[PDB]
Amino acid sequence: MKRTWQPNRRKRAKTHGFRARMRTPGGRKVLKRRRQKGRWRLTPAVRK
Amino acid sequence: AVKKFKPYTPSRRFMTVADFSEITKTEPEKSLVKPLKKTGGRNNQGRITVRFRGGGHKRLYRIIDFKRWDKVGIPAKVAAIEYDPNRSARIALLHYVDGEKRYIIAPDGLQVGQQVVAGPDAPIQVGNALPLRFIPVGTVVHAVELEPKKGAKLARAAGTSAQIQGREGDYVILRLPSGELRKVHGECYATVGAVGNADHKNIVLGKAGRSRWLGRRPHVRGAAMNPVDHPHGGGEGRAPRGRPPASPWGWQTKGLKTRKRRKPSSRFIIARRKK
RNA sequence: GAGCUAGCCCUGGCCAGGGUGAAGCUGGGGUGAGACCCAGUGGAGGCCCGAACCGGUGGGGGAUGCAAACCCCUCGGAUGA
RNA sequence: GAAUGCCGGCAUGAGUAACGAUAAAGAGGGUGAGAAUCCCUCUCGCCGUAAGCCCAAGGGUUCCUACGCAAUGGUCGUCAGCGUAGGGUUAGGCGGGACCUAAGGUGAAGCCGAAAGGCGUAGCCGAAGGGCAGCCGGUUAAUAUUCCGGCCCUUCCCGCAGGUGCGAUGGGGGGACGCUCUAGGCUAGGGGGACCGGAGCCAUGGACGAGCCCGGCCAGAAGCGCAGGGUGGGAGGUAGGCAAAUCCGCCUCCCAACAAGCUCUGCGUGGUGGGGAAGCCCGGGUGACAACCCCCCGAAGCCAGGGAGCCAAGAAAAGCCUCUAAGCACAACCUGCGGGAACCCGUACCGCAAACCGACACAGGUGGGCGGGUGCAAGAGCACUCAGGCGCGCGGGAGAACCCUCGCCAAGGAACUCUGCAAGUUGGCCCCGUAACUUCGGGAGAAGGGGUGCUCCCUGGGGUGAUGAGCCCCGGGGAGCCGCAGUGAACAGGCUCUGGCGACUGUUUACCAAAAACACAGCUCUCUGCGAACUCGUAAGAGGAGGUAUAGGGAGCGACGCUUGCCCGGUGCCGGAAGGUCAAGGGGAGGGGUGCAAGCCCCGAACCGAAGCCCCGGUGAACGGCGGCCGUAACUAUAACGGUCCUAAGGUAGCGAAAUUCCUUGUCGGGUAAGUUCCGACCUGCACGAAAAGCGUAACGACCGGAGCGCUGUCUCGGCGAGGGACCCGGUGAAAUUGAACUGGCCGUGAAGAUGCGGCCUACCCGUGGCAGGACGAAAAGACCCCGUGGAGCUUUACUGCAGCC
RNA sequence: CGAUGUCGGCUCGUCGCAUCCUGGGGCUGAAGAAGGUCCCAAGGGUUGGGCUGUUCGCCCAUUAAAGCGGCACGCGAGCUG
RNA sequence: UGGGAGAGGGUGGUGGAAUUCCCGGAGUAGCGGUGAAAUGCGCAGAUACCGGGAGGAACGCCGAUGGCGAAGGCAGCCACCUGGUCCACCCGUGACGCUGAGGCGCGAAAGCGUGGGGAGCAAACCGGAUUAGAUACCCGGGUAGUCCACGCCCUAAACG
RNA sequence: CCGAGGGUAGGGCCCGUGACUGGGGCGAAGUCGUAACAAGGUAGCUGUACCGGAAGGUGCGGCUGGAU
Ligand SMILES: CC(C)C[C@@H]1CCO[C@@H]2[C@H](CN[C@@H]2C(=O)N[C@H]2[C@H]3O[C@H](OCC/C=C\[C@H]2C)[C@H](O)[C@@H](O)[C@H]3O)C1
Ligand SMILES: [Mg+2]
Ligand SMILES: [Mg+2]
Ligand SMILES: [Mg+2]
Ligand SMILES: [Mg+2]
Ligand SMILES: [Mg+2]
Ligand SMILES: [Mg+2]
Ligand SMILES: [Mg+2]
Ligand SMILES: [Mg+2]
Ligand SMILES: [Mg+2]
Ligand SMILES: [Mg+2]
Ligand SMILES: [Mg+2]
Ligand SMILES: [Mg+2]
Ligand SMILES: [Mg+2]
Ligand SMILES: [Mg+2]
Ligand SMILES: [Mg+2]
Ligand SMILES: [Mg+2]
Ligand SMILES: [Mg+2]
Ligand SMILES: [Mg+2]
Ligand SMILES: [Mg+2]
Ligand SMILES: [Mg+2]
Ligand SMILES: [Mg+2]
Ligand SMILES: [Mg+2]
Ligand SMILES: [Mg+2]
Ligand SMILES: [Mg+2]
Ligand SMILES: [Mg+2]
Ligand SMILES: [Mg+2]
Ligand SMILES: [Mg+2]
Ligand SMILES: [Mg+2]
Ligand SMILES: [Mg+2]
Ligand SMILES: [Mg+2]
Ligand SMILES: [Mg+2]
Ligand SMILES: [Mg+2]
Ligand SMILES: [Mg+2]
Ligand SMILES: [Mg+2]
Ligand SMILES: [Mg+2]
Ligand SMILES: [Mg+2]
Ligand SMILES: [Mg+2]
Ligand SMILES: [Mg+2]
Ligand SMILES: [Mg+2]
Ligand SMILES: [Mg+2]
Ligand SMILES: [Mg+2]
Ligand SMILES: [Mg+2]
Ligand SMILES: [Mg+2]
Ligand SMILES: [Mg+2]
Ligand SMILES: [Mg+2]
Ligand SMILES: [Mg+2]
Ligand SMILES: [Mg+2]
Ligand SMILES: [Mg+2]
Ligand SMILES: [Mg+2]
Ligand SMILES: [Mg+2]
Ligand SMILES: [Mg+2]
Ligand SMILES: [Mg+2]
Ligand SMILES: [Mg+2]
Ligand SMILES: [Mg+2]
Ligand SMILES: [Mg+2]
Ligand SMILES: [Mg+2]
Ligand SMILES: [Mg+2]
Ligand SMILES: [Mg+2]
Ligand SMILES: [Mg+2]
Ligand SMILES: [Mg+2]
Ligand SMILES: [Mg+2]
Ligand SMILES: [Mg+2]
Ligand SMILES: [Mg+2]
Ligand SMILES: [Mg+2]
Ligand SMILES: [Mg+2]
Ligand SMILES: [Mg+2]
Ligand SMILES: [Mg+2]
Ligand SMILES: [Mg+2]
Ligand SMILES: [Mg+2]
Ligand SMILES: [Mg+2]
Ligand SMILES: [Mg+2]
Ligand SMILES: [Mg+2]
Ligand SMILES: [Mg+2]
Ligand SMILES: [Mg+2]
Ligand SMILES: [Mg+2]
Ligand SMILES: [Mg+2]
Ligand SMILES: [Mg+2]
Ligand SMILES: [Mg+2]
Ligand SMILES: [Mg+2]
Ligand SMILES: [Mg+2]
Ligand SMILES: [Mg+2]
Ligand SMILES: [Mg+2]
Ligand SMILES: [Mg+2]
Ligand SMILES: [Mg+2]
Ligand SMILES: [Mg+2]
Ligand SMILES: [Mg+2]
Ligand SMILES: [Mg+2]
Ligand SMILES: [Mg+2]
Ligand SMILES: [Mg+2]
Ligand SMILES: [Mg+2]
Ligand SMILES: [Mg+2]
Ligand SMILES: [Mg+2]
Ligand SMILES: [Mg+2]
Ligand SMILES: [Mg+2]
Ligand SMILES: [Mg+2]
Ligand SMILES: [Mg+2]
Ligand SMILES: [Mg+2]
Ligand SMILES: [Mg+2]
Ligand SMILES: [Mg+2]
Ligand SMILES: [Mg+2]
Ligand SMILES: [Mg+2]
Ligand SMILES: [Mg+2]
Ligand SMILES: [Mg+2]
Ligand SMILES: [Mg+2]
Ligand SMILES: [Mg+2]
Ligand SMILES: [Mg+2]
Ligand SMILES: [Mg+2]
Ligand SMILES: [Mg+2]
Ligand SMILES: [Mg+2]
Ligand SMILES: [Mg+2]
Ligand SMILES: [Mg+2]
Ligand SMILES: [Mg+2]
Ligand SMILES: [Mg+2]
Ligand SMILES: [Mg+2]
Ligand SMILES: [Mg+2]
Ligand SMILES: [Mg+2]
Ligand SMILES: [Mg+2]
Ligand SMILES: [Mg+2]
Ligand SMILES: [Mg+2]
Ligand SMILES: [Mg+2]
Ligand SMILES: [Mg+2]
Ligand SMILES: [Mg+2]
Ligand SMILES: [Mg+2]
Ligand SMILES: [Mg+2]
Ligand SMILES: [Mg+2]
Ligand SMILES: [Mg+2]
Ligand SMILES: [Mg+2]
Ligand SMILES: [Mg+2]
Ligand SMILES: [Mg+2]
Ligand SMILES: [Mg+2]
Ligand SMILES: [Mg+2]
Ligand SMILES: [Mg+2]
Ligand SMILES: [Mg+2]
Ligand SMILES: [Mg+2]
Ligand SMILES: [Mg+2]
Ligand SMILES: [Mg+2]
Ligand SMILES: [Mg+2]
Ligand SMILES: [Mg+2]
Ligand SMILES: [Mg+2]
Ligand SMILES: [Mg+2]
Ligand SMILES: [Mg+2]
Ligand SMILES: [Mg+2]
Ligand SMILES: [Mg+2]
Ligand SMILES: [Mg+2]
Ligand SMILES: [Mg+2]
Ligand SMILES: [Mg+2]
Ligand SMILES: [Mg+2]
Ligand SMILES: [Mg+2]
Ligand SMILES: [Mg+2]
Ligand SMILES: [Mg+2]
Ligand SMILES: [Mg+2]
Ligand SMILES: [Mg+2]
Ligand SMILES: [Mg+2]
Ligand SMILES: [Mg+2]
Ligand SMILES: [Mg+2]
Ligand SMILES: [Mg+2]
Ligand SMILES: [Mg+2]
Ligand SMILES: [Mg+2]
Ligand SMILES: [Mg+2]
Ligand SMILES: [Mg+2]
Ligand SMILES: [Mg+2]
Ligand SMILES: [Mg+2]
Ligand SMILES: [Mg+2]
Ligand SMILES: [Mg+2]
Ligand SMILES: [Mg+2]
Ligand SMILES: [Mg+2]
Ligand SMILES: [Mg+2]
Ligand SMILES: [Mg+2]
Ligand SMILES: [Mg+2]
Ligand SMILES: [Mg+2]
Ligand SMILES: [Mg+2]
Ligand SMILES: [Mg+2]
Ligand SMILES: [Mg+2]
Ligand SMILES: [Mg+2]
Ligand SMILES: [Mg+2]
Ligand SMILES: [Mg+2]
Ligand SMILES: [Mg+2]
Ligand SMILES: [Mg+2]
Ligand SMILES: [Mg+2]
Ligand SMILES: [Mg+2]
Ligand SMILES: [Mg+2]
Ligand SMILES: [Mg+2]
Ligand SMILES: [Mg+2]
Ligand SMILES: [Mg+2]
Ligand SMILES: [Mg+2]
Ligand SMILES: [Mg+2]
Ligand SMILES: [Mg+2]
Ligand SMILES: [Mg+2]
Ligand SMILES: [Mg+2]
Ligand SMILES: [Mg+2]
Ligand SMILES: [Mg+2]
Ligand SMILES: [Mg+2]
Ligand SMILES: [Mg+2]
Ligand SMILES: [Mg+2]
Ligand SMILES: [Mg+2]
Ligand SMILES: [Mg+2]
Ligand SMILES: [Mg+2]
Ligand SMILES: [Mg+2]
Ligand SMILES: [Mg+2]
Ligand SMILES: [Mg+2]
Ligand SMILES: [Mg+2]
Ligand SMILES: [Mg+2]
Ligand SMILES: [Mg+2]
Ligand SMILES: [Mg+2]
Ligand SMILES: [Mg+2]
Ligand SMILES: [Mg+2]
Ligand SMILES: [Mg+2]
Ligand SMILES: [Mg+2]
Ligand SMILES: [Mg+2]
Ligand SMILES: [Mg+2]
Ligand SMILES: [Mg+2]
Ligand SMILES: [Mg+2]
Ligand SMILES: [Mg+2]
Ligand SMILES: [Mg+2]
Ligand SMILES: [Mg+2]
Ligand SMILES: [Mg+2]
Ligand SMILES: [Mg+2]
Ligand SMILES: [Mg+2]
Ligand SMILES: [Mg+2]
Ligand SMILES: [Mg+2]
Ligand SMILES: [Mg+2]
Ligand SMILES: [Mg+2]
Ligand SMILES: [Mg+2]
Ligand SMILES: [Mg+2]
Ligand SMILES: [Mg+2]
Ligand SMILES: [Mg+2]
Ligand SMILES: [Mg+2]
Ligand SMILES: [Mg+2]
Ligand SMILES: [Mg+2]
Ligand SMILES: [Mg+2]
Ligand SMILES: [Mg+2]
Ligand SMILES: [Mg+2]
Ligand SMILES: [Mg+2]
Ligand SMILES: [Mg+2]
Ligand SMILES: [Mg+2]
Ligand SMILES: [Mg+2]
Ligand SMILES: [Mg+2]
Ligand SMILES: [Mg+2]
Ligand SMILES: [Mg+2]
Ligand SMILES: [Mg+2]
Ligand SMILES: [Mg+2]
Ligand SMILES: [Mg+2]
Ligand SMILES: [Mg+2]
Ligand SMILES: [Mg+2]
Ligand SMILES: [Mg+2]
Ligand SMILES: [Mg+2]
Ligand SMILES: [Mg+2]
Ligand SMILES: [Mg+2]
Ligand SMILES: [Mg+2]
Ligand SMILES: [Mg+2]
Ligand SMILES: [Mg+2]
Ligand SMILES: [Mg+2]
Ligand SMILES: [Mg+2]
Ligand SMILES: [Mg+2]
C-alpha cells in the first residue's frame, strides 16, 4: 500500500532546508546544535 | 414562482429552483467582477473559525454600489437584471448617462428600461435613493445606510424591506426586516421599494448535495459527539441533553441573550424584535 | 513533523460502452378562453447496468506471510456529497 | 551463576521449513577449468487497455564497451542493475530561467506584541495555469525536435526604404474561462481492393489461380482550395473610466448585417526532401527505378474563443492592440528588406518497476499520453492474436497420508448448520409478458416464457457515391441443413412472500464493527441591527462576510403523511426602575497610641453604596416529570360509577410480550409432521408513548429476522480425478524455543494433576513418514479479579483556582 | 494471575454401573399375553428430525432401546466460534 | 336606440368611531367581576382622566315589513374593470323556443396546504365559582382559528 | 398444422371459514347520570371543528321547526 515516504525534492528543500532553518529561532537552534555536534551535514541534501 | 420537478429521482421529489424570469442577462459585466477569495471558514491563522464551510461552486464577486450618493442627480437606465451568486437578491445593471456602469441590488417591481436616480430631490419611485429624511413616512424602503455615508447596511436580502415609521429630530424611525424599531439618522440614504426575489425563501434544497454546492459542509450534532468534543457528547445509547442545551464552547443556547449590555447603539433601539 | 492521514485553499486532469427517457418545444385535439390529453422532438437526473478508477460486503487462503493488513472468489459506488 | 541483566562469541531446533505468484518447458550448437542456469538456432508456452511504447515524479551512473567472479544474486554462473577501467548526455525553437500572475508565502507604508516574535494595502516571490519561435529523415557501441540533411521560424542590435504625432509601469480593449448535451467539415487511426510493386511458393488428396504470402507512404514555405473561428463602418454630442485622450463607456443620426470584407486558425494541395516489406544472403546486403493508387469506417483529437440548454452562475496578471501624459518631434514608433547577435540549467539510463515508496532483485503502492486486428449487440469488457515483451534467478524425480486451488458424481435434495456459511442455480441480446401497493416516477430485469447456428432464395430502408455500381450500416419474409447442445469457447442476475430498522444517494472505527451509527434535504427553538452574534488570537488582526434578519451563529429533531397532550413547585433562560442582602469606596457617631502642646498616627457605629443572590412573574420542539388504597352492576366475572389520601401535574392520541416483557418458550391464532425463532392478535406495558419525537409509510439497503420455490458434495456419505506442495535425490539453508537430561505405563505419594518419589508393570540400540493426549507444551512479567495513600481520559449542584463574561 | 483458554457443537473415543435394550433369575395383588418389583449381568447396542447458541427440555416419526454419569463440566499446539 | 334603480361581482385606494398595547403627563387605593363571590389585576402606582404613537378587525346613524344576485351570499367612502335587470320607442332577425340525464362552473361556516397577519373574539386548554359530581352553564386567562394571497375541501334547517 | 386435455407460471370475480376486533338489533322489573319534550330549568336544531365516562359541552356560521 501507499507508504509514508513519498519523496519530493521541492517539499524536502522547502521544509528542512537551510533557508527554512534560518528563518526561525528554532530552526536556527537546529543549525547551531548540529554545528556544535560537528555534523557533516547541517541540512538534508536534495538535488534541486 | 419557484419551479418544481416531477419525482423522477428521490431528490427531485422536493427540489425546487428559482424561476429566473426577471433575469435578462446571463453573463456579468466584465469590468465589475473580481475574484471572490473562498475562505473555507479559515482565518489568517489557518484555523477554522466558522465550522462546516467550504467546497462550494466557484464564484466571482460583483461589485455592488451601496453608496449611490456617489452620483447624485445623474439618472441611469436599467440595462439588465442579473443573477448574483454572492447574495439572495437579484442585481440590476445600471447605465448612467455618464457612461458609468454600476450594479445595485434589484428592488421588487423594477423594470428593465426604466430610469432611476439618486438624491435629495429624486422622485419617490421604486429604485431611487434619497436621504431618509426626504422619504415620506410609510414608504417601504431597502438598502438602508445605518450611519451617514457609511454604506447601505440594512434590508439587503431577497424580499426584505424597512418601513419608515415617523421622524424625531435628525432621525427617522424605521421598522427593520426583523421587526425592531430603530432610530436611523435622516441623512442615511435608502432606496425606494422592497428588495426583490421574494420567492427566495420557498426554495427547497431537496438533497444534501445541494447544500454542498453552496459551500455548506455537513453540520454534526453535539449529541453525536464525545465528551472531549461537546457538552452534549457521550452517553451510552442515545442521550437527552442532560444539562441546559449548550454550544460546543459551553454557553447556553436556548434563550440566553448575547447582545452586549453597555452598547452605545442601545440609545437608538426603540424596541427589540418580536416573534 | 500534515512528503502518512484529516479538512480546506489554488491550479490542472479523468469517468469505455450500453439503458431509462423529466422539463421544455412542435403539432394535433380541447375550450369562450383555459386547464388539460395525444404524438413527435428533446435529453434531465446525489436515475439504472457495467469497465477504467474509487471501494472493502461475505467466504476461503495466508498467519517465523509475497505482505507489520497481502492474495483468490464474491460484492458497493461508478455525472457525483 | 542467575537481574525475561548488558556486549560479544558459539550451540539447539536441522541438513529440517523455505528458495517469493502453477505463464512451462525441450533439444542442438558454441564458450569455458567448471554450464539446467551465459551466448546462438529451432520447437513449446505466457502478456498484448499489457506483462508492449512514450511523458512526468522519484532514483542518481544503474547507460555503452573491455576485462573479471571473492562477496552481492535466495541455487549455478562463463552471466548481471556486482567488481576494475575506458567511453557516453551537444538546443535561439523541447522543458525551466533572463516573462506573467493563483492559493499561499514574503512584505516599503502602517499596526501589534515582556523578549523571541505576530499581523499587514502596495510591491515582490510562487505553476503542472497564462504567454512564447521546429517539423520530417539520417547518423552512434552509447545523445539527438540538441549532431547532420532538407525545408521553416523567433527575438535582440544596427543599417537602408516607405509610413505615422511618436511616446507609459498610467486609461481602455483583449487575454477570460462552468456543467451537460451537441452541428458541420476535417485529421489521427483502422478495414477492404479483382488496382499497383515484390523475393518467391504449388507441398500431403486438390488448386498455375481474379492463387498464397508481403507492401502500397511521411514531412513540406509562399500561393491556392475546402472548413471554421474572431470582427459592424461613418458622424455629432459627452459631465463617466481618480491627470490626459482622437481610445473606452453612454446618448443620437446615417449606411452596412443569416452575408460580405478584413483577420486568424485547422485541413487539403504544394517547389523539395525523405521513407520504403515479405523473402533471400552474411546489425548489414538485396528486393527496388520498389509500388506508393481507389473505396469504405472514423474519433473523446482539430477548426475553437463553435452551437444549444441549464443553475450550482463558472481565476489572475503579462504578452498583444488602442488611447493619450510628461517629453520629444535631428528623436521616436509602425511596416518592409539586409547584415549582425542569441546566455544559463536539464538532456545518459530505470520509470506499474530488479533502478521509484515498501529494511529484500518484496505477488503490495505509484499521476498523464498511445494502446493494433477478429468475433462476441456495444466497449478500454471477454477469448485469441500483431508490433513488441516475457516463461516470473533452484532444479531433477516420485505419483502416500494430509492441505491448498480445481473437475465430476448414483439415489436423495438443506436432512447440513448459529445461518443454504460455502458452492450450485440464474446469467448477454431480441420478442411476448408481468401482481400487491404507490409519493403515479415507480415497484420492473418483477415474476414467467419463447427465440438465438449454418445454407439457399425473395425483399425493405439509411450512409458514401451521382439519382447508379462498389463499399458500409439497420432490417423484413419464404424454404432448408446439422448436432446432445447454436450468447455451442470466454465475459454476463437465482427468484418470491413477509416483518424489524433507517426515507432516500452518501459517510464511518487506515489495520477485528459499514451498521439500526454519522450525514442528509426538511421541521422547530434560540441568539444576532452589523465595528452583529459567534470563533481563533495577549494583542494587532482575521474568519463571520466585502454577507445584513428571505441573513449569520448555536441547539434538537431528521424525506413525506397524520400528529405532538397535561405539569412552570425544583434547575435553566427571559422579564421585573419596589423591597431584602450585598464589596471597594463614601460617611465619621464614638473610641485609642503617643507628644508639654500644636499635631502626628490607628480603630471605628448609623447612613449612602453595583453586579450577583433573595423575592414577584413568564417560559417545554428549555433541564425535566406525568400517582396510591378501598368500594360498586338482578348468575359469576369485570367495573361506565363512587369514597379517600397525595401531587407541581398524575401518561392524552397512537402503539404494545416490542431492537423495550422480568415471570416467559405468557396466551390464542397462523405457518410446520413437529416452530424457545417468525407473522397476526390479546393487554396485569417488571420497565412504550409523542421533535433524546409517537404511529404509519411507496422507493431504497453488500443492514438484522422468518418462509417458500429453484438448485446444489451443505449433508445422508463418501468416491474418483487434476495441478501446487507434502515425499525421494543434487544445490543453498532459517526460526521461535532451550537449567541440564541417560526424558516409559499404572496405582499411590508429594505444594492438592509426577518421565524425575515409593511399589509394581513394561521396556534390545538408532531413525524416517505421520497424529496431536501429555511435557500444567510455545508466545506475551493476565488485558479478568484484587492490591498500590500508582497513572491517565472523562463528568458534575466534590474542592480549590483560572480564562471568559457581568 | 513472568496465563492451568472459558459455554455449546463437531470429531475421536475410552471408562464406571446406581442397567435404557438385549441374556439369566426370584417375588408378584404372576391365568395367558403384557406389566410391576428386586437380584445377576458392562459383551454388544443405545435412530432420524422441528424449536432454540444452547447443555437441558419440549415436540414429530420411529425403535429392542431411544440409559445415567467420569475422563481439566474428556477433547480449541484437532476444527468451529 | 334612449334611459333607470340597486349592500350584484372583482381590483386599487382611503375615512372616522371603538378595543388593545406602548410612551408622556396628572392622580391614589382600589379596579374588575357576579346571583353572590373567588380566581385575576393593583402602591413595582392599577382603575378613572388628558395628549402622543402603533396595529388589526368591523363599518354606527341612514337602515326599512328596504334594495341586488341563480344560489351560497352582498352594507363606511371613493375611482376603475364588469354581470345581471327593468322601462320607453315599436326600429331590426323571423320560432332562432322550453327543459335538460351526463359534462363544466359557482357554492355560508368549519376544516386543510404554503406564505403572511394577529387588535378584538375564541374551540382546545388552565384556573375561579356552582354542585353529590360539573370533563357544563357563570367569572379570569387562553392557542388554533376568526383576517389577507394563492391553492384545496364541496357540506348545511345550502329553507319558501 | 390444428387439436380434447395434461403440465408450468401468473392475474381476475365469487363463495365458505378465521385468533381477534367494529359497531348494529333484540331482550318484564341491573349500574351511572338527566341530553331532549314546558323558556325542559343554558330555546332547540343544524354542517363542521375540538374536547369529554356517557348522554353531551363548547367554538364558528346557519334555520325557526323558538318562547315570551
Ligand atoms: C469465567 C471465565 C472468565 C473463566 C476464565 C476463562 C478465561 O481464561 C482462563 C481463566 C483462567 N486462566 C485462563 C486464561 O488466562 N486464559 C487466557 C488464554 O489466552 C490465550 O488463549 C486465548 C485467550 C483466551 C483466554 C485467555 C484469558 C492463551 O493462548 C492461553 O494460553 C491462555 O492464556 C478463567
Ligand atoms: Mg494511505
Ligand atoms: Mg505525496
Ligand atoms: Mg518537486
Ligand atoms: Mg514539483
Ligand atoms: Mg512540494
Ligand atoms: Mg514552511
Ligand atoms: Mg528552505
Ligand atoms: Mg531569536
Ligand atoms: Mg537569534
Ligand atoms: Mg566534512
Ligand atoms: Mg536540519
Ligand atoms: Mg420538485
Ligand atoms: Mg407527480
Ligand atoms: Mg429572478
Ligand atoms: Mg478584471
Ligand atoms: Mg476573505
Ligand atoms: Mg496572509
Ligand atoms: Mg484549517
Ligand atoms: Mg463557528
Ligand atoms: Mg469550515
Ligand atoms: Mg447572503
Ligand atoms: Mg441572485
Ligand atoms: Mg444612524
Ligand atoms: Mg427556508
Ligand atoms: Mg455556491
Ligand atoms: Mg441544514
Ligand atoms: Mg447533523
Ligand atoms: Mg454521542
Ligand atoms: Mg459516539
Ligand atoms: Mg481533541
Ligand atoms: Mg474537559
Ligand atoms: Mg465537557
Ligand atoms: Mg450528555
Ligand atoms: Mg451517545
Ligand atoms: Mg438508554
Ligand atoms: Mg452514542
Ligand atoms: Mg437528564
Ligand atoms: Mg449547559
Ligand atoms: Mg431586535
Ligand atoms: Mg463515471
Ligand atoms: Mg434495456
Ligand atoms: Mg424518446
Ligand atoms: Mg428546447
Ligand atoms: Mg448514479
Ligand atoms: Mg438495466
Ligand atoms: Mg482500500
Ligand atoms: Mg462466497
Ligand atoms: Mg495479520
Ligand atoms: Mg487481493
Ligand atoms: Mg474478483
Ligand atoms: Mg454501477
Ligand atoms: Mg458511467
Ligand atoms: Mg546468586
Ligand atoms: Mg531473552
Ligand atoms: Mg535486567
Ligand atoms: Mg544482552
Ligand atoms: Mg567480536
Ligand atoms: Mg550474540
Ligand atoms: Mg555465530
Ligand atoms: Mg546452528
Ligand atoms: Mg545443522
Ligand atoms: Mg533429508
Ligand atoms: Mg523436525
Ligand atoms: Mg519457513
Ligand atoms: Mg517463504
Ligand atoms: Mg495469478
Ligand atoms: Mg493456480
Ligand atoms: Mg532446457
Ligand atoms: Mg550454468
Ligand atoms: Mg558453471
Ligand atoms: Mg530457466
Ligand atoms: Mg540465450
Ligand atoms: Mg527442433
Ligand atoms: Mg488487443
Ligand atoms: Mg536510490
Ligand atoms: Mg560471484
Ligand atoms: Mg550470493
Ligand atoms: Mg532473494
Ligand atoms: Mg570463463
Ligand atoms: Mg552512455
Ligand atoms: Mg536548434
Ligand atoms: Mg542578460
Ligand atoms: Mg511577478
Ligand atoms: Mg516562493
Ligand atoms: Mg515568478
Ligand atoms: Mg509556466
Ligand atoms: Mg518553449
Ligand atoms: Mg515547422
Ligand atoms: Mg501607424
Ligand atoms: Mg470574458
Ligand atoms: Mg471573468
Ligand atoms: Mg484558466
Ligand atoms: Mg452546473
Ligand atoms: Mg460531428
Ligand atoms: Mg496530417
Ligand atoms: Mg476497421
Ligand atoms: Mg469628454
Ligand atoms: Mg538500388
Ligand atoms: Mg478525452
Ligand atoms: Mg478549444
Ligand atoms: Mg490578482
Ligand atoms: Mg510639453
Ligand atoms: Mg528635431
Ligand atoms: Mg544572463
Ligand atoms: Mg537525451
Ligand atoms: Mg500496480
Ligand atoms: Mg502509467
Ligand atoms: Mg528493470
Ligand atoms: Mg526474482
Ligand atoms: Mg514488486
Ligand atoms: Mg494492424
Ligand atoms: Mg458484447
Ligand atoms: Mg518459470
Ligand atoms: Mg508476472
Ligand atoms: Mg522462481
Ligand atoms: Mg514420492
Ligand atoms: Mg465442468
Ligand atoms: Mg464427464
Ligand atoms: Mg449427486
Ligand atoms: Mg428442494
Ligand atoms: Mg427438488
Ligand atoms: Mg435448513
Ligand atoms: Mg451468522
Ligand atoms: Mg454467463
Ligand atoms: Mg402478488
Ligand atoms: Mg402492476
Ligand atoms: Mg409484494
Ligand atoms: Mg407495501
Ligand atoms: Mg403506478
Ligand atoms: Mg426475463
Ligand atoms: Mg422489460
Ligand atoms: Mg427463429
Ligand atoms: Mg455450423
Ligand atoms: Mg447482473
Ligand atoms: Mg440508510
Ligand atoms: Mg444508518
Ligand atoms: Mg424511522
Ligand atoms: Mg420515513
Ligand atoms: Mg452514489
Ligand atoms: Mg476497521
Ligand atoms: Mg480499531
Ligand atoms: Mg491500527
Ligand atoms: Mg473484516
Ligand atoms: Mg459497528
Ligand atoms: Mg455498507
Ligand atoms: Mg458513524
Ligand atoms: Mg436520512
Ligand atoms: Mg420535517
Ligand atoms: Mg421556522
Ligand atoms: Mg479564544
Ligand atoms: Mg505577552
Ligand atoms: Mg471580507
Ligand atoms: Mg445556521
Ligand atoms: Mg430522513
Ligand atoms: Mg442523523
Ligand atoms: Mg400514506
Ligand atoms: Mg416546571
Ligand atoms: Mg414559575
Ligand atoms: Mg421554572
Ligand atoms: Mg443589586
Ligand atoms: Mg430525571
Ligand atoms: Mg422535576
Ligand atoms: Mg338492585
Ligand atoms: Mg390528544
Ligand atoms: Mg404485550
Ligand atoms: Mg412495538
Ligand atoms: Mg420496557
Ligand atoms: Mg419474554
Ligand atoms: Mg427472556
Ligand atoms: Mg411456545
Ligand atoms: Mg399452528
Ligand atoms: Mg396479559
Ligand atoms: Mg430530550
Ligand atoms: Mg431513548
Ligand atoms: Mg413504526
Ligand atoms: Mg418502511
Ligand atoms: Mg417501505
Ligand atoms: Mg442502505
Ligand atoms: Mg447495507
Ligand atoms: Mg432466516
Ligand atoms: Mg465434500
Ligand atoms: Mg495431485
Ligand atoms: Mg531415496
Ligand atoms: Mg546440499
Ligand atoms: Mg547461497
Ligand atoms: Mg543433567
Ligand atoms: Mg544426562
Ligand atoms: Mg528419550
Ligand atoms: Mg519411553
Ligand atoms: Mg489432596
Ligand atoms: Mg500423581
Ligand atoms: Mg519413569
Ligand atoms: Mg528426581
Ligand atoms: Mg533418580
Ligand atoms: Mg525418596
Ligand atoms: Mg522412581
Ligand atoms: Mg519406583
Ligand atoms: Mg504396565
Ligand atoms: Mg526425511
Ligand atoms: Mg516426521
Ligand atoms: Mg501433543
Ligand atoms: Mg498439551
Ligand atoms: Mg507451568
Ligand atoms: Mg497443556
Ligand atoms: Mg502474542
Ligand atoms: Mg515489567
Ligand atoms: Mg503480572
Ligand atoms: Mg501483560
Ligand atoms: Mg483492552
Ligand atoms: Mg481477585
Ligand atoms: Mg487514600
Ligand atoms: Mg496505603
Ligand atoms: Mg491514585
Ligand atoms: Mg490528571
Ligand atoms: Mg492565569
Ligand atoms: Mg459570550
Ligand atoms: Mg491465573
Ligand atoms: Mg514464561
Ligand atoms: Mg491460566
Ligand atoms: Mg505464557
Ligand atoms: Mg456436523
Ligand atoms: Mg453392556
Ligand atoms: Mg454402555
Ligand atoms: Mg436443543
Ligand atoms: Mg453444561
Ligand atoms: Mg431450555
Ligand atoms: Mg419390549
Ligand atoms: Mg456424561
Ligand atoms: Mg463440575
Ligand atoms: Mg458447572
Ligand atoms: Mg470441558
Ligand atoms: Mg460433556
Ligand atoms: Mg474443551
Ligand atoms: Mg482455536
Ligand atoms: Mg470449544
Ligand atoms: Mg494448546
Ligand atoms: Mg492439541
Ligand atoms: Mg496444550
Ligand atoms: Mg400591590
Ligand atoms: Mg413606593
Ligand atoms: Mg401590533
Ligand atoms: Mg317592428
Ligand atoms: Mg365552499
Ligand atoms: Mg372560512
Ligand atoms: Mg377549577
Ligand atoms: Mg358542594
Ligand atoms: Mg390568539
Ligand atoms: Mg331563511
Ligand atoms: Mg392427457
Ligand atoms: Mg341542551
Ligand atoms: Mg332536561
Ligand atoms: Mg339543566
Ligand atoms: Mg335547554
Ligand atoms: Mg369544554
